[PDB]
This record gives sequence, structure tokens and C-alpha cells, in this order.
Amino acid sequence: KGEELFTGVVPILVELDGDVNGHKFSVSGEGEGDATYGKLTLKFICTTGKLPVPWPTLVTTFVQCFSRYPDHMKRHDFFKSAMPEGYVQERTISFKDDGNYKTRAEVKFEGDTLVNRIELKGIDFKEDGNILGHKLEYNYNSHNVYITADKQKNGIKANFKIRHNIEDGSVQLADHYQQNTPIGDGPVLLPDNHYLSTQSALSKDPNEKRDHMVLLEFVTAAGI
Amino acid sequence: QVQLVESGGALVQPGGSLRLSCAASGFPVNRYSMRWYRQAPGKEREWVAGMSSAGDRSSYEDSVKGRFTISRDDARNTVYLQMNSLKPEDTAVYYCNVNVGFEYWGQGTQVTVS
Repeated sequence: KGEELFTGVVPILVELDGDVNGHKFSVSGEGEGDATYGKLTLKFICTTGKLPVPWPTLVTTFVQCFSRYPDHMKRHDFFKSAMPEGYVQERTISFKDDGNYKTRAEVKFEGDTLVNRIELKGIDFKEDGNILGHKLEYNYNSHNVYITADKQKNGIKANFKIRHNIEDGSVQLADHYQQNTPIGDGPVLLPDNHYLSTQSALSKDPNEKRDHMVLLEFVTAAGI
Repeated sequence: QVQLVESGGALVQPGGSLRLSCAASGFPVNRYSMRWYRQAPGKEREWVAGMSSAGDRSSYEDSVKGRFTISRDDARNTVYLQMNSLKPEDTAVYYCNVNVGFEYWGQGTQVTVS
């Protein structure tokens, strides 16, 4: 059912409203996703000036429905089965020895485009830390997103660790706690334990004058 | 064409010293930060050490501070991990790491401290 909205290239739209340690900001993004390949290409722009935090801290926040689930795992794809009505995605993202983000998002189709609309609140960030200190390198590592079914909420939970490369050669962990809930009341797939294996490359648009990020990502379900 | 290859792993007695090498191909070691991780069986793969791209800063995880030194020879495009005061707790497969568009790992080298 929901899965058939993803047999081809789908336009994507991202919108975020944020507040980190009281600094407010906005971001708009556009691109396309092709779940056949688990492939995503997105470009984001800070519509409110300079970004208060490093672009990479926001990658996970800015569409797991574009994950490639292999044939033998199609029945474990909660993300697509909740479409077109979509889901709510909430996270606590805790940065080791520093602040946290709490985020809330709706992911759903609006006409022929997949839209991800987010609210983010950050607190307790050290003014001289890796985040507000802008000490993260402009790149992104490759991770496993571990998914589990949450029958009580008719959805799923995920847990994972993002490794942010720090300019001084160290690594800043960001622990991700995640909950997804369908928006429609119809049937959804509740999957067995599995994970998503992700790889992301960050780059810049040479002709872009605004503060921005270009993201290329590949996501593939595995573990069954 | 980006490749990393670790070497140097071996059996070593506690207290001993050992040096690991990470040979890099496909990119210049002096244009990218590089890192060592390790993974003991059972446990998760933890970050061990790193050096900035410019070379001006090095960092370590608390449990190896003052015992390990990371360095690099730019000309040989190689990164090293000098280990001293080896503890049996240091037993693990060691990996080096770089991000060049995407993240790359070497295949790892086994260090056994017994």
C-alpha cells in the first residue's frame, strides 16, 4: 500500500523552525529521493541568515521512508506503510558533555511531494563547546540506526549514536532517541528488530551565496 | 581508490610498547584529520585517538591519555599510533579512519596484550 508511492523519484521539501540556547533560526530544503536505491539528494538553506549551530548537527533532523528495504524485508518497512498520511517523528538528541536537541516532525505527502516539517529546541549548550564553538568538521560519518516495534503506540522506536568528527581530531557523540507514530489510524507495518545502514556526504553549492548544505545520502535496511 | 591499511598488531606483554601503522592511498594524509578506533570482542568500537588536518592538534580518549601518541609522516602518507604501558584491557582490533566525502575504515590489525 504506502510502499507504492516510492517506486520512483519523489520530490522532497524540508522546513525547520529552531531555537538553540535562545538563538532562533529557520531552514528550508528541497531535493528528491529514490528508495529503489535508498538514495537522497537534498540542499538546505538558512533563510534567517547565518546558522547558529554547525550544519552537521542537523542532518538526522532534516525522511527514512526513502530507505531501501530489500525484497525479503519489505514487511518491516514501517516508514512507507504509514504513507500517504504519514508519521510524527520525535527525538531527543543528547550531545556528550554538552546540550541536547528535542525535535518534533511530521513527514507526509502534500500532493505529489514528500514533506518533512520540523520543530527543534536546543538547551544547555556550552558557549565554548563543540556546537556553539563551531568546532565540528564539515563532513558526516556512516552509522547503524537500530529500529524496534512499539506496539503500545502502533509505531516504532529507534536508538543510535552519531559520531561527529571534531576539528581537533576528537569525536563528539550524539545519542539519538527516536519515536515514530502514524498520523492516519489505518494499518501500519510493525517490524521485527533490524537496523538501517547509512552513509552521507556533505558538500557546498559553489554558486550559492546563502548559508547552506548539500547532502547526498544512501540508506539500506539490513539485519534480517 | 581511497584505501587504508593498518599494520603492526601483535602479541605483547603487559607493560610493553608497540607501534601501529596506517598506510593511506587515494588522498593526502595532511589534508584530512585521521583517527584510530578499536573494538574488543563483545564491546562497541570506541574512538581512541585523532589528529587535526593541519597537524596542530592531537586528541585522545581518557583511558589512553598519557600512554598513546598519534603522529603522521606526510611524505610516506602514513599515520602511526605509538602505544606504551600496554594493559590487557587494550586488547582489541585497531582501525584507522578518515572522511573523504564518505567515511572510510581500514581492515584493522589485532593487538593482543597478554
